[PDB]
Amino acid sequence: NIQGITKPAIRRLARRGGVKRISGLIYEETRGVLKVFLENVIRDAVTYTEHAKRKTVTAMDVVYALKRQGRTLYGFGG
Amino acid sequence: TTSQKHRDFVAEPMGEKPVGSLAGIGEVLGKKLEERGFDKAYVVLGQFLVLKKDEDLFREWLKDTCGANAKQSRDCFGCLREWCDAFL
Amino acid sequence: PHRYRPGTVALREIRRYQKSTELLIRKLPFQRLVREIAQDFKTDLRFQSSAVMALQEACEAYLVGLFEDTNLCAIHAKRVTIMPKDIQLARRIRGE
Amino acid sequence: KPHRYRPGTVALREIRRYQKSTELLIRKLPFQRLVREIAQDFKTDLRFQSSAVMALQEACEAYLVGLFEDTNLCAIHAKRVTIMPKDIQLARRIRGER
DNA sequence: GAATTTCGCGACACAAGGCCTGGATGTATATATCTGACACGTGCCTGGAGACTAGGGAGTAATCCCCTTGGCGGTTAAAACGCGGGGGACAGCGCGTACGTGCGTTTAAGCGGTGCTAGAGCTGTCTACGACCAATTGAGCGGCCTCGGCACCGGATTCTCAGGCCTGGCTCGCGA
DNA sequence: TCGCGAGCCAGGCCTGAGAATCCGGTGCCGAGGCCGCTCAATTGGTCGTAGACAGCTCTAGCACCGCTTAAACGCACGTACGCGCTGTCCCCCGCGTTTTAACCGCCAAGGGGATTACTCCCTAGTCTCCAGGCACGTGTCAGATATATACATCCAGGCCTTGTGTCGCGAAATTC
Repeated sequence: NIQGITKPAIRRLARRGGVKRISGLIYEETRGVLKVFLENVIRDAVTYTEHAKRKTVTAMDVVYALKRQGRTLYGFGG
Repeated sequence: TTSQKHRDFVAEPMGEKPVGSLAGIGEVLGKKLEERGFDKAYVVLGQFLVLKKDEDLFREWLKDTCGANAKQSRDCFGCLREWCDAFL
Repeated sequence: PHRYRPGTVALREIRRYQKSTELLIRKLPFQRLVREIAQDFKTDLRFQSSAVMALQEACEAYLVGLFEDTNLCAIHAKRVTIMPKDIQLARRIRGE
Repeated sequence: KPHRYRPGTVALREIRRYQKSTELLIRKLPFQRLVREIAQDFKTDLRFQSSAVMALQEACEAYLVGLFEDTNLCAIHAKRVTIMPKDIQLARRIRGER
């Protein structure tokens, strides 16, 4: 489903970042990068959840998974 | 880039040009190739064609036949390839 | 007909998106992606909705920061178009 | 006739030599005086254990070496071989130190 | 037809690139010396270990309900695709200045020894200070209401990119 | 080189199409207030002890001195590479049309999150014992340091080769 990150969506994300002209090989690279980052967040979220003997990955677990890697997230705390 | 003799050879069909007219071939190498038996330009052309236009094989055969070095073989191969591309 | 030279529509889009704040990835494709990735670690996981919202906010912010740094790299090399080599350099310097 | 290497080879010899050794690369006394000078801006009359100054120097050298590795990657990115102040500023700005 | 002279041929010479060969240099390698830093033995003493107890924290079931998953029907906004084109990426070339290279000179870092005293470090006293517990009460959280700041929608008014046309100067080209 | 015809490009005037913004209206639902409650903060007393303070010891941080030489410094010189510029081409961008599946509201089921009660066993706490590991002293060999030696490597000089330019002389054209 990684092809779900539609090319116009990545174009919009770049537009937000101040990019003006985008190459063509960029899209596959961004999908790869997003796959890696999502793996590295969901692994810790799932580990936290498996620890507390729950089957629901609540919001605080995702906030903590981020908070470990240095990308503190506000607004869902919680 | 390209020697004048190379341009003169590639411009027109070889016909009956002596082997010494080839780019990268002087008097000594021309004499040696004549002594081996290759006494005409088209003979070298046919030998080049037999090797199916392979650069390494052509240069190695030329080196082993008369003692040509990298520059001479490179020039002769380039001239022959261009002649093929222009007439063949 | 009336048609802008390329580059100006890019600037209008840049200002429009830097003015607003809504999400830039359609929600359902991202939700199915999240479930697909989590399907390899635990099999029967049910995500709270707000958890997926937070995951999406984090991913968008990370990608926006990444493209900011990539754009700095691209302008460094006297270009205007980013390339995979730009992104690879940005991630290499950042420490990953 | 004189022996004189082409510009570029002595650089590579120095690169190999300094990547094979481990000794400190900044002379000790200038750095010690610099450390004391900076410290006097905050609170006067401080005394430094010698091991503390050594630790500070190790940290500074490692930081500068890392900075120059990343700056060199940035410079090679721009299809050059020289590193320039804009290279250092870009490396720092990406790293997030500024 | 003969003499002479202009265009082309071979000897003479030169220039550029490649292959062969060698010296100076630095690196690897083997052999010797020596010394101080790592490995080992030993006393002791403080921290680890064994027994036993009390109680509170976590396990586990029971129970409620909430909120997550699944599915459906409409409706669009948004994705997917294609095509024309223009501007950006990229290679290539030339220059000049700025950085590498080396050598003589200065300079101040580094090593050695000494002098000292300010302050880290350890110990003794004991007093102010924070834990703990009982009673108590008012500050703050849960729930309900309302109404107005703002989202939404429509409609003007100004702003902005683009281009088309005209004016103007510039340039090209043939003959005197 | 100028006269003069003609066209190509540079720049401004002007307008249009589309976007951004300002203005007004409606409605709507979320923020701000109000009440009931209940439990967490407050206050008072006691008591054990953490650490503030005073004092002594002795270590090491600081300052100084002199000597030697490693390294920094300044200068000159060469070249190579960063920057500027141009030409090429291809491939993202802008737009229109078609397709598709995201979004929204509604439904319903039940998986599991959260809460509470009872139970029991795991751990903090204390005492008593004892040996594992720390501080100290002592030996020896691994690596530091030197020395010479052998060899890989860098870079320049030398010689072979091809390509080319050129001038006296052969071959052919021309006039008398």
